[PDB]
Amino acid sequence: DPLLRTGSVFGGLVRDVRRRYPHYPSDLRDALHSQCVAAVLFIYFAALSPAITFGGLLGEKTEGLMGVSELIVSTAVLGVLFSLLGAQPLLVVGFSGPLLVFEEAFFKFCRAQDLEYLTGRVWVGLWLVVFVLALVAAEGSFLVRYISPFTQEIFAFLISLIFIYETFYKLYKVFTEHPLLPFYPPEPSPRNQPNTALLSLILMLGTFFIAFFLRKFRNSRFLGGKARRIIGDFGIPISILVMVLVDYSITDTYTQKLTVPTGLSVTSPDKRSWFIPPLGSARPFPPWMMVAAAVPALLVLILIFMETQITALIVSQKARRLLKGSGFHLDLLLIGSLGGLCGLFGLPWLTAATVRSVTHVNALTVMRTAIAPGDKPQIQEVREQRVTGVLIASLVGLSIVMGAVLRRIPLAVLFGIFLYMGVTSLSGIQLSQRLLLILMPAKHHPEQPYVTKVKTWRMHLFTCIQLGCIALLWVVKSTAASLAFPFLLLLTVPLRHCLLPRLFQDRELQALDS
Amino acid sequence: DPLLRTGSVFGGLVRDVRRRYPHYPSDLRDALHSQCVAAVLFIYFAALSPAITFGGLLGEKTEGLMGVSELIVSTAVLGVLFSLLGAQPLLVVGFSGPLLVFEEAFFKFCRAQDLEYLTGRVWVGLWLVVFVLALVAAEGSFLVRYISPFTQEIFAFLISLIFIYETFYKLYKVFTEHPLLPFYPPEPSPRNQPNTALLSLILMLGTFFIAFFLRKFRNSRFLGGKARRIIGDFGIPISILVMVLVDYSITDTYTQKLTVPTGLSVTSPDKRSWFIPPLGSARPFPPWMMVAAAVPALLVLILIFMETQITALIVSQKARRLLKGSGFHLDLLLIGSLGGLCGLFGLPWLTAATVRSVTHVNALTVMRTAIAPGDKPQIQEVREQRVTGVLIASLVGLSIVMGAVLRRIPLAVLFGIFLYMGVTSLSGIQLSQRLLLILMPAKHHPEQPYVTKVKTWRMHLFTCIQLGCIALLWVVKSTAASLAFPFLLLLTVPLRHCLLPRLFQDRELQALDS
Repeated sequence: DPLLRTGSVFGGLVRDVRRRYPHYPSDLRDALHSQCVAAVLFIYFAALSPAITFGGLLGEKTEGLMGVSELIVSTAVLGVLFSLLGAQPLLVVGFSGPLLVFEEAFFKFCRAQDLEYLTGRVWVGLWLVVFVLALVAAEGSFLVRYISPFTQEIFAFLISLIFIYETFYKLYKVFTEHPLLPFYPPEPSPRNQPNTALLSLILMLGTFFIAFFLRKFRNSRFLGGKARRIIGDFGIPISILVMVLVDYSITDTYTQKLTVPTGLSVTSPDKRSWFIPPLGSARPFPPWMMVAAAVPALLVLILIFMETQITALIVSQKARRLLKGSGFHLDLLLIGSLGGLCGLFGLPWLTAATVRSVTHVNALTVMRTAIAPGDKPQIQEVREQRVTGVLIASLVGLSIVMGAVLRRIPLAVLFGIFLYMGVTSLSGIQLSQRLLLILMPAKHHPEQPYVTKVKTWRMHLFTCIQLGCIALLWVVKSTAASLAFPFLLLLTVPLRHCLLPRLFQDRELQALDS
Repeated sequence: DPLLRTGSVFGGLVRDVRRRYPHYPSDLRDALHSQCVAAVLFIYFAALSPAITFGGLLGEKTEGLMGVSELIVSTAVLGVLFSLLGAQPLLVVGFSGPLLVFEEAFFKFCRAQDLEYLTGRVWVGLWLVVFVLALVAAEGSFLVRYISPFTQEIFAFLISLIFIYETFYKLYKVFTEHPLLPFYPPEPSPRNQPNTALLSLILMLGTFFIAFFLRKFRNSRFLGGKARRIIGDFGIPISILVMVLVDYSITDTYTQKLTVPTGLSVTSPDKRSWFIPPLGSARPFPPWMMVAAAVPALLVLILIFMETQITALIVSQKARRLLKGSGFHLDLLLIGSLGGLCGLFGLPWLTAATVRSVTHVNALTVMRTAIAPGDKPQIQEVREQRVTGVLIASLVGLSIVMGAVLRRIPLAVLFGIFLYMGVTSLSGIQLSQRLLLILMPAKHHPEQPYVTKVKTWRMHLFTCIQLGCIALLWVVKSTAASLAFPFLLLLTVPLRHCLLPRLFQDRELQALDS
């Protein structure tokens, strides 16, 4: 019962510490295996590229005040600290879309009022630190017990759908940069090149299909058990290596490659330094802004709390076989304090990444070798350790000095990898199966508890409601009112507790929503 | 059984006629279904393109004496006649590689000795007619009873392997014609074009994968039974239509398309006419060649007999549920007489086509709708009729006036179709399963009669022997001694009946070989 209220100050935190910290030698010792290396290699590429993409976007939005080097430094430091001191070291911290929305809105507001951007960020971070400390000291992390699987499925489905859409849009942009023309006259990024878009499509699809086939090969009957396990563990590194070698063989055509800034330097050395004075560098900071920086701190707190807590709820479900424990108090305090303190040095804030954390958990899941003939395998265990997170964060930080190796890797391979992650993440969602049940004939539905106890037309209404919520949230995100997306999602918690009982019966809701 | 020796002249022929001809109204009536249209559409493209390819090759080899129009006329006429009067109307007649080898060798010999090519062909055809009549009159089509599944499996495996290899070589030649260059300076088929090779690869792979996925969709669990069964039948027409539309959408890039000669005319109107005088046109034909034309007639007879009889043996196996009967005497007489008479008009000879006939049988197989959960579907029936063969032959003959529609179809779609046919044809061979059993561990082998009654190391020696025979036949075929290919295959019939019993026992041979 980690969500019970004790009535003492900092009670949940000491309970989490006493529950988790004794397992520390076990956490260090469980990492001696071959699956950990494959997980590290997969998640390193899964985590590095969004840093580069969002760093480029942030540098475009904030006129070079924050770029790629700042985001890389923040990701590395926060990831290392969270993995070392966290109660759930299987979570991956990183940047996200709502954070970018908040940063661009705050930059516009600061430029409108003739204020320094980084000083406002400093005071916002300090207010956020105060708010997180006050919330944790009041054991306020028990409200998570009101977050039903309704909102969890909605959140996971929306996030994975957006991930897949963005990957496809990135692929499409190549075809507009490099169109297929009749004549290519002979001649600062290259533009209007021949054989560039089609090769990119081929590389992306090849990587995706090789990874998917190698994943299917694990449950087959060919070869020995050990060879099957080893090949199944290393499917994605093998796909990446094969497609990179294939692309390297063709040396006549232009393809875009990974570019990482060289050296540990601030993006604009003339405009700013690594430390931001809290009282002002060029002008004195007005006290009224220092007082009034609380509202953006409240928005950031709501965003971070929602994302981190929903990710921790999804990751630690009972069907996923998590044993060492879960922390709903220590993780929030760690993330809030580190994010608030990051404002002093002009680094962006971070939160727990959902798809990356789910993929990290999946890459360490060990299934039963004694697969029943013609039956889906069941989860045997999950490897719990702290080495993988520290290694991934260290590699992300160290990528600055390894630009030479990273320069040989095309982006279409990573597009295929991201497609694989997005497609795989949607298979652990019950809404996915309840959506597949729409196509099957009414006599073909399986024996799940939501099938026997509910009529079909009363099971499809729940799915329609969830899909309507997902569509409305996507529409809200796409328009100019995206800054209110974290709030609207939290509005689906009253709906399941005040309105759904008025339509459904308690017995139906017990089986459908569980 | 139809393979017994009655002891009377023409006994087998009258037995075949009396067994098969009473079913004629049922043969005409069984064609009223939707599956027949899909089979016609698939096999029409499967049969038309080899006519064009071999017509081009023959026109190259024979210096324009025989080309594409002659091959099309021969295919149409012989197919219509065989389908109308045959005892096994599920066989498809057409040109093949050994026939091309024979024509090239005979042209070289006629050129060396200063003889007319077409008059020699005329006398060869007459001798072939005489030989076939003499062979059928002595009920000599009973030796087929000595052809064990050893030879049948070897033949089928070799033919399908060669088919797949030729498709891949065609794609490679497409790439070599249009290399990937850095600069494409603007300047008789087009050469050195941009975006042509990669688009061809994409079209081929897309067609193959769409067809394969739609074939898998048949045994699925979604939608109604009627929709599933309609979509499963029309998978290949749907693939072709989708990829043709996709290729038509892109109007910037060059792709090669189907080219069919216009009009019913001889390839070289100056050199020859439609009728070849048997006594000589420009010079008198020496009588010594008229006598000595028997040896090439013997070679052609051996080739046609071997190919047709092995194809009929493979098609009419007991596992395929053939009910209306089989023809081993009428088919040989029909093919031999028509081929021999074709020499008078300067048209090439024909034989039964193995992959095309197997594909034609597969396209008309109906499985049980009551598929057991997690079980292989069972063959319910095969639709026997004569309408499909007549329609396919008529369409092949009529493709001369339909060049406008045919000119909008790229060749990469057909490459994907041929890959699908070749891959599908190798799944009905027991050697394929016995070759897959090498990879599996010895404890996962199935309960087939060749697994329980034979030791594991004793059933791999049989597979190694068969594979060695296949490799030796391929090597012999590729070299300059290819004219001896039909003989060497017939040398595998003594091997099973004279040397194999000296190593294996009666029980092992009975279990391994049917």
